[PDB]
Amino acid sequence: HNLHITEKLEVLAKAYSVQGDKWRALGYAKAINALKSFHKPVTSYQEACSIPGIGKRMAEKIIEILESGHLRKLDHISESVPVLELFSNIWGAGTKTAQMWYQQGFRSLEDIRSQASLTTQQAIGLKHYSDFLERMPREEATEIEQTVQKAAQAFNSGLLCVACGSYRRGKATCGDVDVLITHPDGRSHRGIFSRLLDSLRQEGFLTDDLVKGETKYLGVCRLPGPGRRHRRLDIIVVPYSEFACALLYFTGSAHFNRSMRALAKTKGMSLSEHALSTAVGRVLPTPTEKDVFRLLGLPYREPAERDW
DNA sequence: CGGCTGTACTG
DNA sequence: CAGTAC
DNA sequence: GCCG
Ligand SMILES: Nc1ncnc2c1ncn2[C@@H]1O[C@H](COP(=O)(O)NP(=O)(O)OP(=O)(O)O)[C@@H](O)[C@H]1O
Ligand SMILES: [Mn+2]
Ligand SMILES: [Mn+2]
Ligand SMILES: [Mn+2]
Ligand code: NA
Repeated sequence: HNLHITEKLEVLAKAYSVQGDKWRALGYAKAINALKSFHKPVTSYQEACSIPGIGKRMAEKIIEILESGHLRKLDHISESVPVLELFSNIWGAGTKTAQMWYQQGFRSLEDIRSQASLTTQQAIGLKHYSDFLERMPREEATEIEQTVQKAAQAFNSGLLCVACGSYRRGKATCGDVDVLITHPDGRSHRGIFSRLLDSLRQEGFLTDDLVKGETKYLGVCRLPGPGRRHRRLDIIVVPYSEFACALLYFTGSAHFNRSMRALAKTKGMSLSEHALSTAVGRVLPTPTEKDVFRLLGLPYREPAERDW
């Protein structure tokens, strides 16, 4: 993991990200995910271009870090960037909102609180600003999953509730909990969603709602008792017929999903949380996750092997 | 030159 | 729709 | 940014 170059790149990568240059930030993200994986630290400016994810521009930049010791572009990073990052860490506010607030003269969360116009979601994000920057211990994610499962299985004991995301990928900490809910009978998943949230809300577990769709919920919960933080909770309810693809999707990682979906498109297919399809298409049968891998000509990967 | 994943709330 | 998010 |  020879990475004294990456450190300086990530500063630039972050800068592009918060300023909304998502594609350049994407290039940097992949160039960096590479350097933290090359066996022996990079030596030659040719050793660079001989790596997947690094080209003429990135290579010559790496050659500036090694040779010179520091990259000059860093010195041209707008001074607004730290403030933009602060604002964009409010849930529900992205690059465009942060830049607008910044143009309006706002510089601190006190400025936002007192003077900014906030959406319903942003007001919740700001209230829980600190909490939402903390990742929870794996054990707390378990407790949250079980709270949801216990409350759901009370409408129907056959309902499957499974924590996906970083949890299923085996991480020691989780930014939130992602709970996928279904029923193996392909039908009992219906007419449950709204009742579930109502009971979780009734028992004081759900504290705030961010997004409420027909089959997806993004919100905020807090386990009972002292010393508890507010945690983000996302729930989706899917018909059993879509279980494997939904599980695959909601497990990720995000970068893994993107790569897998890109691959599917090259093979004349389309992959979503609903189905693996032939391009516009026929829905290919995917009873299990393994079926999706096999249809794409891929060796199966355990969730921990998908942590990209 | 131009895609870089595919989907779904909010207002 | 643009913006934000999973 | 990267790559085809
Ligand atoms: N941009 C995306 N494209 C495709 N799938 C995504 C994307 N973003 C999130 N997902 C899927 O939704 C799941 C939850 O997204 P999350 O935003 O919850 N990220 P996750 O990996 O769980 O990490 P932390 O909660 O511990 O920070 C991800 O693991 C992916 O499986
Ligand atoms: Mn998550
Ligand atoms: Mn999530
Ligand atoms: Mn709190
Ligand atoms: Na945000």
